[PDB]
Amino acid sequence: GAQVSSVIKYFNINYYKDSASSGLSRQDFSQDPSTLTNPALMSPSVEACGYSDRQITIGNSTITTSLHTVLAYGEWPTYLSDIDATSVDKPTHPETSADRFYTLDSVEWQVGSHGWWWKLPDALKDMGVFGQNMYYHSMGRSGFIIHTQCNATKFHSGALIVAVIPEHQLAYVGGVKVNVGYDHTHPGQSGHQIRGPSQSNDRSGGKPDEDPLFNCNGTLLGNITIFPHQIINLRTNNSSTIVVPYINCVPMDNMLKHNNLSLVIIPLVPLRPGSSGINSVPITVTIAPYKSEFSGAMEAQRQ
Amino acid sequence: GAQVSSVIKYFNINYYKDSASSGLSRQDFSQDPSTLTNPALMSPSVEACGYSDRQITIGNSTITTSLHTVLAYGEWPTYLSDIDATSVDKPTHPETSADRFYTLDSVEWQVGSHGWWWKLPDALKDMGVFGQNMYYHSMGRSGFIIHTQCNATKFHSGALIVAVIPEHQLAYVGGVKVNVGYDHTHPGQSGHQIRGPSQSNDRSGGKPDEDPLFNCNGTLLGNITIFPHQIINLRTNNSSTIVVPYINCVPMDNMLKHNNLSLVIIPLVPLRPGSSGINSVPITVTIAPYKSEFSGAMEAQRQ
Amino acid sequence: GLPTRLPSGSQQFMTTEDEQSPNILPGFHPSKKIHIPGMITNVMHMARVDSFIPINNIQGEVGKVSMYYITVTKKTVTERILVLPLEMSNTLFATTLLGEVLNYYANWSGSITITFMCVCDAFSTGKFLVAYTPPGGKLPEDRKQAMLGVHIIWDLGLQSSCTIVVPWISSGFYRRTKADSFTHGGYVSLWYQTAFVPPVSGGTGSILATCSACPDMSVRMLRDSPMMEQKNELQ
Amino acid sequence: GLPTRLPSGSQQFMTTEDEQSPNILPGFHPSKKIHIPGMITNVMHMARVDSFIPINNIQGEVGKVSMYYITVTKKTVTERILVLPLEMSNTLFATTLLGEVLNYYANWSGSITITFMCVCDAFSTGKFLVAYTPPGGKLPEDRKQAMLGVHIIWDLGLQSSCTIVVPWISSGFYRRTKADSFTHGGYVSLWYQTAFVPPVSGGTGSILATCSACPDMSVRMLRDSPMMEQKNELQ
Amino acid sequence: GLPTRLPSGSQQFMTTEDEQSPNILPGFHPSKKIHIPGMITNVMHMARVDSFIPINNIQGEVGKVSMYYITVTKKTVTERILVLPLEMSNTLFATTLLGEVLNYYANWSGSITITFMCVCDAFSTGKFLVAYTPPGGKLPEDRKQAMLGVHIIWDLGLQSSCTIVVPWISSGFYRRTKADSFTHGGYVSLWYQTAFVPPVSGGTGSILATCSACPDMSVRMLRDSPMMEQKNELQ
Amino acid sequence: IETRYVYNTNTNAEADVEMFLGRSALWGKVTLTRQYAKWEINFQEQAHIRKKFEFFTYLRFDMEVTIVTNNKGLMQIMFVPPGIDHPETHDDRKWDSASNPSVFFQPKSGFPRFTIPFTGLASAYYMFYDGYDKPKGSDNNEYGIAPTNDMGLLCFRTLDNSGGNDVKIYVKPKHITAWVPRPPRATQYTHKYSTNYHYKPNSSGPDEHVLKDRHFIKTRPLISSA
Amino acid sequence: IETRYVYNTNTNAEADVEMFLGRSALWGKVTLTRQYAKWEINFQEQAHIRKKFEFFTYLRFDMEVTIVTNNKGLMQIMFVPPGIDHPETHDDRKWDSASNPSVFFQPKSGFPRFTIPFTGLASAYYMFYDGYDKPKGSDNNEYGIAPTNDMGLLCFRTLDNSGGNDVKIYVKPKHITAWVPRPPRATQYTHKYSTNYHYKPNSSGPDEHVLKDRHFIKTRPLISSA
Amino acid sequence: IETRYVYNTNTNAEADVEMFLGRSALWGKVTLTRQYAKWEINFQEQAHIRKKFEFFTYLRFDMEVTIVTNNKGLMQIMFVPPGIDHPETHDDRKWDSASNPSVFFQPKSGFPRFTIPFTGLASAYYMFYDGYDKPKGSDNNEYGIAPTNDMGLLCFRTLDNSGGNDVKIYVKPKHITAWVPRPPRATQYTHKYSTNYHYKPNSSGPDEHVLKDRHFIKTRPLISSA
Repeated sequence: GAQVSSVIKYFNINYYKDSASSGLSRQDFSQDPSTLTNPALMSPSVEACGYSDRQITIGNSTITTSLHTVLAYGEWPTYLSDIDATSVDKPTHPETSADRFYTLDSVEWQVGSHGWWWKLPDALKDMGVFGQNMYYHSMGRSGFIIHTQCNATKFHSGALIVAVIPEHQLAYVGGVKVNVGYDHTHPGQSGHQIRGPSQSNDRSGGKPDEDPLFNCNGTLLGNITIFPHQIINLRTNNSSTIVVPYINCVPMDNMLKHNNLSLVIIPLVPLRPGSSGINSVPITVTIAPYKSEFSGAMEAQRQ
Repeated sequence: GAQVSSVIKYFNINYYKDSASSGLSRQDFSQDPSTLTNPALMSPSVEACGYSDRQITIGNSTITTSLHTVLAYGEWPTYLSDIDATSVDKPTHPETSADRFYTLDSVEWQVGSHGWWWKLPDALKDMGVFGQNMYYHSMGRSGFIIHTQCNATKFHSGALIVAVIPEHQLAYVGGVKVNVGYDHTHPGQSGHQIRGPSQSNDRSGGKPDEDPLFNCNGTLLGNITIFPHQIINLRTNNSSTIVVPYINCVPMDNMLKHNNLSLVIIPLVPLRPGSSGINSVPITVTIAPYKSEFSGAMEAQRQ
Repeated sequence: GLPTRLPSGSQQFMTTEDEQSPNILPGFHPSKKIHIPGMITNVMHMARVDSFIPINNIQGEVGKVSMYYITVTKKTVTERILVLPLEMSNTLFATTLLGEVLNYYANWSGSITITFMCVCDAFSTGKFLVAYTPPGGKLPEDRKQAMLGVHIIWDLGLQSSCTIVVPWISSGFYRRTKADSFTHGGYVSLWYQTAFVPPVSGGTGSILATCSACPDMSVRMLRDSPMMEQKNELQ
Repeated sequence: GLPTRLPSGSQQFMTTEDEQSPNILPGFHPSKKIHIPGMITNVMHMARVDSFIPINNIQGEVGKVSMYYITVTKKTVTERILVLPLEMSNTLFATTLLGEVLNYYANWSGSITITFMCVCDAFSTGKFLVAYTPPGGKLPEDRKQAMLGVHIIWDLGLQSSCTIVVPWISSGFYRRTKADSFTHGGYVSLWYQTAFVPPVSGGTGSILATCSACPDMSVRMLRDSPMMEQKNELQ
Repeated sequence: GLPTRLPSGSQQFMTTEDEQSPNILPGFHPSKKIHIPGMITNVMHMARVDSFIPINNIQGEVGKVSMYYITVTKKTVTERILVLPLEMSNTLFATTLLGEVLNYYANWSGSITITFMCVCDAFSTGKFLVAYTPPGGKLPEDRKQAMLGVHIIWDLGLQSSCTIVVPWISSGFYRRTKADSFTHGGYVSLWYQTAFVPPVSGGTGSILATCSACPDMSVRMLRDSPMMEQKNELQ
Repeated sequence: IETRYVYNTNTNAEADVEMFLGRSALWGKVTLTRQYAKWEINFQEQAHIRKKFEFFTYLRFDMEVTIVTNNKGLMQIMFVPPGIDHPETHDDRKWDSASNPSVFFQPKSGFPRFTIPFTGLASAYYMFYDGYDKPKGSDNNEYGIAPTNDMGLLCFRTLDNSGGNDVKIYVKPKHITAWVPRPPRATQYTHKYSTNYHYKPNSSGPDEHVLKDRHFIKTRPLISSA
Repeated sequence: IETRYVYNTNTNAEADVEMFLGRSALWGKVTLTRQYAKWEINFQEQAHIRKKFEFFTYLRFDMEVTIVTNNKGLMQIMFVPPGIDHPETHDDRKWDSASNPSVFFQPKSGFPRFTIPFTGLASAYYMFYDGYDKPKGSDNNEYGIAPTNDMGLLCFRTLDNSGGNDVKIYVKPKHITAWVPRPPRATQYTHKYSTNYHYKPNSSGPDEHVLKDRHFIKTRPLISSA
Repeated sequence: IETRYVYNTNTNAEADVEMFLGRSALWGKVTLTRQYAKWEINFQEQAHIRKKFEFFTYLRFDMEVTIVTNNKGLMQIMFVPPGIDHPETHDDRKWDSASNPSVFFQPKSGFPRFTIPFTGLASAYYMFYDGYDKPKGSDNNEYGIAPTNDMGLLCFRTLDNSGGNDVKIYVKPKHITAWVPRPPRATQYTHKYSTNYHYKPNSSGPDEHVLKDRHFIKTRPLISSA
């Protein structure tokens, strides 16, 4: 035919001469024989590979905290290099001017606050010379570093879930068949405050789902731990850091149309004041583009 | 059975014992592995193979111009040799008496002139001792050298397409099912002035199609560049030279019945006079039979 | 020519078989395969990831985020705080990454790993008894009968003591995913070792619990998960 | 005898399969194969040959030879002379050797090569800006927005500057032949860099354009070309 | 392609054939095989184990434990105590481990082994003649005609003399399990050599008998045992 | 590759447990009435094949199932692994399963055959089990081997009705390992999963509650006269 | 040639993504009414097979398609690659194609099977795509994976009408490569290509616009009493 | 014997003339009315397959013919080599031929397939021929490729009438060698063996003799606004 170039041998044969005509895929061996965990999942500690790449400072802005950084999918961000790239055109590397920590508007964390989410790169579209390079380039790829920091006292209580969901596709707020609007899934830096669930939530213009339990996409919380995440417990730690590489099928995508990440912050346990009289605490998010690349320069896609 | 005498080997096997019972044809290799362009197409520069064969003089007539000669299908004309030939009978080579430049009747190139075509060898049938050897021989083969020369001033404008179509089969001038007449596709040296298109063009006796855009055969201009061609732009060059080998399935054909080439000259952009007052310019065609062979001598096939 | 025979099961079509098939679209060139972060080669590695158990699922709390946490206060006498009957078909486990990977498979083996996390202030302190009663035992009803099984003392102010590893104690080699009296896997219950002592009287604790597979977990006989149902066509 | 099995897809007849077949007329001796000039082993080498784009296709000009050339004159301010939206399903490209080889294949990749040729007198002179706006950009509407993409300055009196090579700029590895908003390939537009200056006021230029594949062009998934239709039987 | 032929008996389904079959549930991992005492690799080794013959099967005694033993007393003249016509289809043998393994097979060969055991007090004593009359002989009717065949003198107070080995004496190589006049295997009968002398007049003996295969026993042609019948469906 | 010599036949090779139990016998019959049929996999129903497995206390074997149907035109079989709900009718949405293994066949082409490896969960199958699934005080205690396993079930539907309704399931124990030998059964089975031999012939009227052994021992007129 | 040792089975070999998704499941049903049927290739329709692919954000796989039909006598399938017009009826001139691959079969002979290699165009299939095909201000923006690919479509006609009309398309992902794991879906799908779970039961009359989650979590009477 | 390495796929391997033309397409349809059908072998009839061969001036190829029939019970095909008289009806004595190759088949068993090697007589097939068969003054001159060859013809009869009448002939060029490239045809064919594109729509009444090109070029409102 063809072939190709308790233990059972077999003659490898393609009867139809082709790959992909072949049957199902097993694990071969050349000689006789005679795995349990995947550390890439489970969100390693960024020391669980190496710490030489990291006191955290990218591009003229400083973070002082880094054994508790989670390295998403155990992969460190890196430039597209070659041989994985489509175009031969040399990408632009802004480096320290567009790779830096951008701190967003703080959000009050109250009793009854259901959650918040930010889409990335979208949140950064107006931020600095990163947000300029989005519009003037066809494509782009970036890794990010999300530093989420919420400080209360020893009298306060309550926990957050800080998760980064690749390709978080929102559900429409209910009923009929509608695509969520371009504007409601691209909120800007302000992100989206989850105000639901209720039967009274407005349904118009494709508004996204407001239910935090189903992750707005229809999958439970508590399974949200399969993504890169940290749990901020005000009894233990006040802050969070997550290092995400560039996750996508494509080497570079548009960055205006496609949001390849989501930063979701869910008050897993509510905020209870202690003997203190403080009913709400700010949550602040600081995003650093890291190892960002841009190609296909044009006129600003800005309207 | 039989056999015969990302990388997949295969045992070459004819299950039915025969060639042509075999399946589709791939590219074999003897050992493991571990193309983009065809210069024969694209009409090379006759220096793109070799210039030793060429100031251009065949058989007592001189052309002085030869890096801009296009060598049709990157093949230089040559005698039938052997082993590709059917009959063992020794062909006749007239050489310098019948291989020489024959200049045809010039044609006014005007505003509104749609084009011209000449069939070959037909155009040469009355020309010299080449046109004598056609009639006295059963068969024959020849390569040709077409030199098309149109000179205007720096004030004039407009471009021609000089193309050589192997087996250019004309469409009948319209309507019903009719073969174009033997006489209308064998015009002689005068060729055929394309006078159409119109709904008023005469339909009788199998007259050929008069529409230059569809190449008279139903295929667009601008795709006519797949054949050996040159574009004469009066801003740049005044002349053209094309060297065609003998293209045919057969070693030798009749030359009276079968016209294995066509010389088509299309005014791609019209002729505009400048400040000058000259509204029309002659186009002259000079054909040289080259490496011509004749066999099967008989009485003149002349009527 | 060659004397072949076609036995029974020749012209069969079996959903689960393995056979080569002709390629429509021959010579088709697949787009190149780049390096995407996060490759998963086996679906048990999802079961390995901690996931919160909906330990509070009751009339009002189901469908809300409050379904994941239990309230503990200071009490004069020990109480039984929580019971997690150990079944992968039960809403507690079935809805997690562990339980919903294991509901595709008709039976399993190995150790569950249950971690507890208390969300309170820094001044609160507590001692909890986490007890696993093996197969065949009754649910304890009092702490002196719960302590006689596998148990760990989970102390706040450590968070190294949170995780209890449910051991594999079974007669047979595998345990059926769907709860039945023959293979039933036992009970994990939570008790007050001493007390939950708030910084001020009337204080309140909040307890979360996660479950993941141990590296010796194994499953077999893939089947239809009860965790999805299609009652009408999707349009 | 030998236990063979016939799986699914055995007695099938697939148009696109590859199988040996019995030879009717055995011992038949094919006529010898001589050397014919011009052998073509691959149909992409036709796409490599320059072919004129019908850049003027409008109400009156379609169906005539004048459909291949644009008229340029001297103008005081820059204008947008021509726009070639880059699609192989569009009449501009679809009718060439490039586009009509690529309409047999469901998607492609690589660089287009666009050459411009001005037919005028020897005394005319001009500077043209040829700009390719990548995927995702709007059509420029003014020259300052066209220049910010890929562009070349095509100058008469050189004819080495005519050819712009449309680069391959894409997210995915392949681009669909049929225009769609997801893969859309962008726009090649022609502008006046400076002016077209005739030898005498009122002079007129005439511009032709060709398109061919670059050696890194590739195609896949052969299909029915939209470029032929049979509405009644041939007799 | 390859010229195969399908002879007769190709698409057949034969109950007793041997053929490989596709595995539904692929990758299924069988539970491990531990060491269980008592593995039996062949069903003739059950026939090797002694089993009591229901030597008393009569109107009243069938269905009770008393069907296994014969009563012997002191008698002035020899009597024929018992006759065991040698057939594996007969209730005597058919209901034992020997006979009910051999009723699955259509014929047999080798030696039967018949052991007698007398249940009496320690003071009783007796001499018994155990005689096997070969195929073709009549049942003896008196001891002088029984002694002329194979015989052993079974004496109490030894219990090394109990076992008589029925020899294999046959024309053909195999004997049909179902009794027929052609292959019939003969008769084992029990007689009083001297007497059964009790310790006190009126004493009573009780005799049991077992049967097992000898190591040279062989069987062939597996069939439906007459020893099971299903007259109505099991629900 | 390897040439694996065995023999033609040996003396008692008829009698080894592999050949003794290694014939494909009918383990159950169902009918396609309504175009649907269902059979829970067991050997308890057929008394002859049940008697042979019960020479042994424990068996470990693969089984291959062969479906002999007089219907035509097309059929589907679905092997439903334990612990879920099987399709209750034809045209049931549960006949669409991403996972549950199923086998399509056209009965006029051939007889479908597949293999179910050893599922026993215990390292061997209990032919006889002396114990209960639930503890002492439990209200409903199943006694015997019924709780110890379930071998699945086979759901049958017919996409083209055509011919007869009668399905027959023949399975062949293969790769058998048998352990503790037992006495052959002397009495006709009166139930499934139950070892009780008392028949209870009648129901409705008088002379009820007299019940029979139905054994295979038959008498002879005289000892010593045989 | 090469002898390629593997194993019989390993422990979790049931659970590797190749075996997990490597079963052939039904991706759609069509009916031959008028002798013509058409199906756009997608896994979005069947909720069970859709839920399994959606453990993963990205998949790269070949697929083999198996057509189970209760019709008879002859049939044609035409795989129409993207970007052209498919035959709209039987007796359509577009069933004559020099190029579009098609497969003839006689349903009573066997089940036709072919393979469609990975067409993804992106280097993997998007199970979930968070972005739009058209730019910002564009009037009609498709959200999700609908623009990201099309796997073609399958046109069916019947040359000899004969039997039933019901076609079933079973496809098996093979050569699977799965990338970013996701939470299993907790809720019943209410649409195709859309991730929204709100059901909207009613239409015509009053008590409209109350809509349901349809999740799989069920309660218990008391914590601690379980 | 020889192990013959090739590749899986190369980049443009879709586009090489062997794969471009190497698909089996329909070259003609006939009907069995009267139980007899006849087809002269040509590619001129089907415009799509005709357009692909006409990228090239000369082709040299084998062809394999596959007959897809909805009839049943038995059939005969007779390949009639040039220069003799074919059977004009069923029950014609000329269906008994010591020499003319013929193929019997039963349409419900499989699809018959055979191969016709290169018969071209010229060393390649003329796709376009610019010359005449007869000399100058001859009264009836066939122009084009019609005299240059004949590939034979296929006669069909049906011995058992049974089912439908519709025969379809799919042939696959194999072992292709193509030579002089030509422009793709821009216009819909109006005839066989003729290269003329003028349609002449009407016949009977007024407004006759206006005729159409039927080209594929379509317009745009403005240059520069595209």
